[PDB]
Amino acid sequence: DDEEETYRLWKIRKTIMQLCHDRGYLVTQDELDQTLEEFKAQFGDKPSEGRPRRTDLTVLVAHNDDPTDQMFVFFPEEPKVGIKTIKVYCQRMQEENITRALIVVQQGMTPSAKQSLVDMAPKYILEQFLQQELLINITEHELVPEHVVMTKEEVTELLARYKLRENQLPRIQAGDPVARYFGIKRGQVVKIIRPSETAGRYITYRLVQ
Amino acid sequence: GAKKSAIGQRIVATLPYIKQEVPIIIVFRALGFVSDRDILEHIIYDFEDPEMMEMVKPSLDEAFVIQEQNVALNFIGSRGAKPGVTKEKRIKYAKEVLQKEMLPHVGVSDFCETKKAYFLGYMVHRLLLAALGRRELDDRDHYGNKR
Amino acid sequence: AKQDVIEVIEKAHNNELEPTPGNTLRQTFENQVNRILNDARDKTGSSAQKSLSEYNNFKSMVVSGAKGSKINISQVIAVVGQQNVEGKRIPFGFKHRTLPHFIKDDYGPESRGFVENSYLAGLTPTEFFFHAMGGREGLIDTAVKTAETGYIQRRLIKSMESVMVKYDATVRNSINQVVQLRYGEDGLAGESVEFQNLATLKPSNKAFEKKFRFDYTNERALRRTLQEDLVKDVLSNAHIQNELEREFERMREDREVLRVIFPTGDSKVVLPCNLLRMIWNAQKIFHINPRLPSDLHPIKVVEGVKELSKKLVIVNGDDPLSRQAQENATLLFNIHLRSTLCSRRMAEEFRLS
Amino acid sequence: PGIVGIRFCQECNNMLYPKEDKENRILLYACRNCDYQQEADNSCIYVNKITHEVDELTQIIADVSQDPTLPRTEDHPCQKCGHKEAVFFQSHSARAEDAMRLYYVCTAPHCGHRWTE
Amino acid sequence: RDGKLAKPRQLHNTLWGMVCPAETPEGHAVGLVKNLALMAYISVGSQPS
Amino acid sequence: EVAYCSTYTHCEIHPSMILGVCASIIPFPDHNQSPRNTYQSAMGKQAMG
Amino acid sequence: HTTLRKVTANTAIYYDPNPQSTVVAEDQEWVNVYYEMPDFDVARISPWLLRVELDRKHMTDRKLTMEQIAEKINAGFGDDLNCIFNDDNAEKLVLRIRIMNSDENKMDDDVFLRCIESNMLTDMTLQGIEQISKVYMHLPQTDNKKKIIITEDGEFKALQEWILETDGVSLMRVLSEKDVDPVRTTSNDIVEIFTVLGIEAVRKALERELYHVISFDGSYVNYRHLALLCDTMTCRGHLMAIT
Ligand SMILES: [Zn+2]
Ligand SMILES: [Zn+2]
Repeated sequence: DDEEETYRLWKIRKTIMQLCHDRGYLVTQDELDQTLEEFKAQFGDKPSEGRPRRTDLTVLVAHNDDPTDQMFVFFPEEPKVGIKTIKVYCQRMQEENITRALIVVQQGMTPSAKQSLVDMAPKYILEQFLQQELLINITEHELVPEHVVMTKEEVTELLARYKLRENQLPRIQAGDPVARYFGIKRGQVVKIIRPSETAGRYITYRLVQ
Repeated sequence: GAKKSAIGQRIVATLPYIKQEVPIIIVFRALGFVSDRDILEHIIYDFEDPEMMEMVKPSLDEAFVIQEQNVALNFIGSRGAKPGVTKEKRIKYAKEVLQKEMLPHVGVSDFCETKKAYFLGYMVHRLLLAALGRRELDDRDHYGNKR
Repeated sequence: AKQDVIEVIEKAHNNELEPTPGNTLRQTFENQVNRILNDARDKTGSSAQKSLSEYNNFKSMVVSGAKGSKINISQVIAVVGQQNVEGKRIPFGFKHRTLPHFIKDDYGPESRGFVENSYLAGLTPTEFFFHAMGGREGLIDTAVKTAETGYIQRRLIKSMESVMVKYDATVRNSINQVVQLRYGEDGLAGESVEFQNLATLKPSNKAFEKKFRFDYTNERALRRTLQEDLVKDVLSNAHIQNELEREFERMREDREVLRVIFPTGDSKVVLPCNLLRMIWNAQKIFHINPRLPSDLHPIKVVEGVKELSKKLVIVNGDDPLSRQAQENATLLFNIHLRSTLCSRRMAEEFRLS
Repeated sequence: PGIVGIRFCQECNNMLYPKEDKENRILLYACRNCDYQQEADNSCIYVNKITHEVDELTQIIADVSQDPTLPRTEDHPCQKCGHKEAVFFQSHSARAEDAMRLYYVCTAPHCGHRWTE
Repeated sequence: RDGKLAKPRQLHNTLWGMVCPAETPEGHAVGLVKNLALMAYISVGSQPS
Repeated sequence: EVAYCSTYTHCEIHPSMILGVCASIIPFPDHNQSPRNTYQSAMGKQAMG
Repeated sequence: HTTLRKVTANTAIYYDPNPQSTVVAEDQEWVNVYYEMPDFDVARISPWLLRVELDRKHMTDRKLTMEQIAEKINAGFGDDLNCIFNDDNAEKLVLRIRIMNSDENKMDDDVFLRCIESNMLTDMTLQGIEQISKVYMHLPQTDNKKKIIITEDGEFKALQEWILETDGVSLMRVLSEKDVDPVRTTSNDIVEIFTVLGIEAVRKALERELYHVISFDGSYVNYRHLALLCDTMTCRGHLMAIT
């Protein structure tokens, strides 16, 4: 019904506000914790024949260090999206001068659009999130250890201490649900901090390739 | 699929010396029974049981297109070890298949086409009982099945 | 037992048997008959093990674990019990009956393979055959599993064969690619470790502060467990008392880390050296009288573990990256080693000189 | 409802097929190899029992009473002729759902009465 | 002999009296080779004339 | 007095004829765990005599 | 996963020239009730009837509403299909079905209507998640499945709470549903943990599975040797079979 679709729009918004917080974008403490009724107050309950249309749910968050960088989280209203639809979004990113943005797809992306995202590496980057992949925050599962993306200064100092070439670390492929979560690009290195029952803690480094 | 869903369960025979499968009611008309009342008279020994009737029905609709004996033998001979150049080379070939290599313990000679009709209908009858579930599937290891 | 199986069987003929949720009526019947017959052979087994005299030789080989198990005594004296094929009670090889002797649709205990005779009284003809059907399943498994367990043993070796602990102590396969930063994440060979309890984990919050706290307020209890020079020393110095409140703060910080690493509160850990044995060995070698007050200064217990923990080095470096990677490798050991060597336990339980 | 059943043509003895009369709105059966038509008396066509609660008393044969390998009790007398011997057995049917119900078959010659308790 | 399928190997109720339950080789041949029971007499055949 | 079956149509000559030639030499075979009559079947064929 | 065949007693296809005919005895009552004010019949009513029965046992077991089934059938197939149903008052629970009214405004009908049935009985998906065959409910007596909370006194208190255990796995949708615990839910299947929770979750969920088969017998193998096998497999970045 429209109570379920109002509840779904409550998770998706909440879980995304945790992405933006974990990627280091400025997110107010009030936006992180929203009671459903407070959310139902702001965006008004039933989406269908109702005030939330799946648009105006868009999120603009600015990075902590750079106020200029920001990002968008777009919610398409269509079941599937196509190059003509993305070209609308990319025309909006051009309009407002940003670079990075997210897309939350209801069902799937047309096979012609997926390559269109890759078609722009440098100028604009876009990321496909299925509507389900955000229904739950996998960072909070018990199986997934704490991941930390590492600065370039720290990877140089790392590889000097253990005297490693970059390709001698373990890998985590860029198609990995915890790579997408942290918006990681090929060549960055991530720091897995997980508690162990022998050492009591252990720190693994994964390269992203 | 659209056809698989509508038909239900179809029965097929895999004969010796034939490349691929053949529908069943084609095999009874090949043996000289034109009507579907005679075909279903050998398979289903009591017509007052509709549960079997509904089991066979979708296998008549698959064989509906070939209504004649000599059309059916040609349907078989197309699939033989090698396709006959001339048609009547195939009908002569398929008839030699049903006479010899078909159930030879019943009989090898001529009018046995009737003797082969009941018993071959009895394979198709006993395959229904295990489809309806009125009998137990035979046991591979039951040592009365061994020689 | 065989009379309680006839009632369960009679209840199912009249349909009075109600299926357990998630179970076919055949699944609930095959369970209730197994619940009865197991209690039978579990009762007659324990009734036979009570009867054995102290001079019995079976009891001599079982009690010391030399050979045989308590379940072999049961089958010799008491009952051999149900015989199973593929985890199910004996099936129907004929049509609806197990052997030509039995009547069709006999689910009773005798027809389906329960052997009520013991190897000593000897098995009856059919029980001999069913017992042979349950033993064939043992011979077959032993012939089949060995060839699978040997094809897996060969695959695990060829994939791992070249992984080795390099002189950096980093574990690296044949290419130099890093499998682990330290072997096993603690960097310790597996043959010298033992089992141990943490003992800071899983007491109550009220008892924890009772065992590890070192209350100096009494001035009486301290005279009891500590020499006359030292208790006058501990009461006077405000600094000494400050250092001991710091140590107990580090035990709470570690008690909060343990409850993060060990949910379910399993306290049994594997660590390199046994502390409770070596504290126990240094009581006997030095002839310590635990009735007497100890001479060991409660600070030199604290300053001695801090100076110890620096001399246990898994990771060698001065870098802030090397420091952080040792505190993690020795984390759960320094936590354990500050539980047992705590300044209070040395004053009360151990009384080391 | 009924489990319905087949009908055969009277000329070529083929399977009649149900079809709709568009003018009179009356269900018909027509062989596809001739023009023979017949009006549908039953008005039901395809019926399928999924729950398939099945009456075994219809499948049971009275000859079963001659098998030595089946048990029998004099507890349950025959309902018709009042005969004491009754030879009882279970479904003996695959896909019976869950039934341990006993079916009874009366012994003594030619009675053959078959009941269930 | 290679096959790991255990159904052909297991001892079957139809082997009562016509095949020895205990006697059987071991190793890969377990249960595939079977001795005969004492009384058991294999039938030589005849004509059903 | 409690009738299991009143219909018995055949009686067996002796129950111990269900055992083959190599398992017929074991004394008291019903008193042994079942693999132990199978092993003797293997070691009864290897005996010097 | 509940297909409409789970709750269906029997099915029959009837030929009705007009609905008020009611070749069946009982339907005539409530049939007219809906046709006193008949709606969306404006085009015409297809003659071919599909009348299904619903066992009240399986209907009340899963807490299903006739209105709920009416919605999913009408929603699944759209307006090509019309659905009409009893109140619970009926001792025999019936759901009538007919071909599209506007279809009257190939495939024949009775053939096309039987093709709908054999598609419905399997494909309807009334409730639940396809590929989930069964789900068992029990209170675990093992301390691994028992929720264990630190009380206000710092003690460990093992709580008994109901847990579900499914036959068959689709992990991504199970986690998403309300009241299901996101954190502690887990499957034994690896590849569906790989594609959902990442390669790190496989590194842990593999050493939890290997430690289960090895220590189930009561035997004990050191944790060092488990963790190296799970390190060699997943250190390439993806699941590496040993093959
Ligand atoms: Zn006709
Ligand atoms: Zn009678």
